[PDB]
Amino acid sequence: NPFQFYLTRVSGVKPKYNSGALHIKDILSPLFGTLVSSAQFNYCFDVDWLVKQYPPEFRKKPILLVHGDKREAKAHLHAQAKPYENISLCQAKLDIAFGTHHTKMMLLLYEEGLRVVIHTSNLIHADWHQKTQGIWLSPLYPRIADGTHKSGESPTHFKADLISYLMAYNAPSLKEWIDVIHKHDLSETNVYLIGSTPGRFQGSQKDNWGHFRLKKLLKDHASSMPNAESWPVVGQFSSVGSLGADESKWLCSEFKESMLTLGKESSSVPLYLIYPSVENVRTSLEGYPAGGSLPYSIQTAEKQNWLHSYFHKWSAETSGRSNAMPHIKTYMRPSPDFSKIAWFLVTSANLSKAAWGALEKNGTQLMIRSYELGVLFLPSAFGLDSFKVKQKFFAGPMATFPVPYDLPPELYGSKDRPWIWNIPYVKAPDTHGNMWVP
Ligand SMILES: O=C(O)c1ccc(O)cc1C(=O)O
Repeated sequence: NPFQFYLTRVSGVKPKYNSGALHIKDILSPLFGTLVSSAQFNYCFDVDWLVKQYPPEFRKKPILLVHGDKREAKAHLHAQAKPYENISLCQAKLDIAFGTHHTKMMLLLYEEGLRVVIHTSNLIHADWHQKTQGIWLSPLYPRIADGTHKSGESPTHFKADLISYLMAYNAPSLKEWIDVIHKHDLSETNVYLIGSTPGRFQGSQKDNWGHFRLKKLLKDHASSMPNAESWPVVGQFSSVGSLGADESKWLCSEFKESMLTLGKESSSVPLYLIYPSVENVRTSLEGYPAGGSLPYSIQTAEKQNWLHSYFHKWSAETSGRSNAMPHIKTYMRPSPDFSKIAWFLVTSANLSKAAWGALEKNGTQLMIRSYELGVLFLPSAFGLDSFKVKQKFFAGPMATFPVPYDLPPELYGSKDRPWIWNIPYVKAPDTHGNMWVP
């Protein structure tokens, strides 16, 4: 396959559904490269667990943890890492209120080259145990010979775009990683980087981040087709922010408008949102505790009941993962019969203004609160006009894209409700015999 899109291993499915899945121990194994140094960008860390996922022979190599924690949370993380002399920390600045450092990325420096991993899992045992999570694995990027002058750039501009994402942190430990990237040849990269960083962006900088970045890429590198109004938009996520009092405030006015962009020329496009119902969570492998990782609060949800009419159940028979609750986030543009897709994005970004950005100042400024990162698969980057959807995720032309959940998505039934993490569920017990009492 040219796509290098993987799911994490799930404990408890049949082996056919983990063949070709990856555990973090697989990603860090010597088979992938002889580790010299690594950076772990993430939100939540269990440092004792994390160090045990590195091969024993690599556990004293330098590790940088890039995080957004402040105050006592920051102290707790520093205390976690203090027993390991080889671990350094970088606190990502979060100068806009209510922002978070959501990006999940590994930079892996080897004796043989460099690898970039952009994924959706926190660095804790539960996120790699029984959840549906996504991974993009870069090629092994070779080092550019000293004295040779070449860009090392790909047709998707991935090298410059990753460096630009890292520059936005303004962090000395990440300048070191920028210099590493400069020294390597990333020209084989076939995906586009889509990042979010905190700030208020106007003018040309508007197109650099969030949903304006997506719009720019779809305008420049995708083509509109006849009856494009009939190609749905699908969004799939583990968390929902406050979107406003109705769909015109943000969801269908600027977010959907960016998502439905195709090509450079001048809406009834169906929008499917996939988010676990209470019943999805209750009957999951984890049971109700899976809902601790689906943080939709009742305070938010009661202000936007209009949104839930867009919601579709989690279903993933194609990958044997209907009972492995999603922490992956994906967005895509399928054809009216869901047999093709015009593009596919895997990202850390949930359905929220903080992650994707919201226009301010009479439409002239895009304000983003958080750090996010994903990669975009465009057919043009593979010499194609569209991607065929793979019918079975782990089945046997390699130019069909592995969509990890079922199409078409299934609308909530009348008795279904979106999972809301901070109210009780005491009507029916979960797969472990328990209720949910927050
Ligand atoms: O796992 C995360 O990085 C995360 C952190 C805080 C949230 O409120 C939501 C999420 C999520 O991605 O679901």
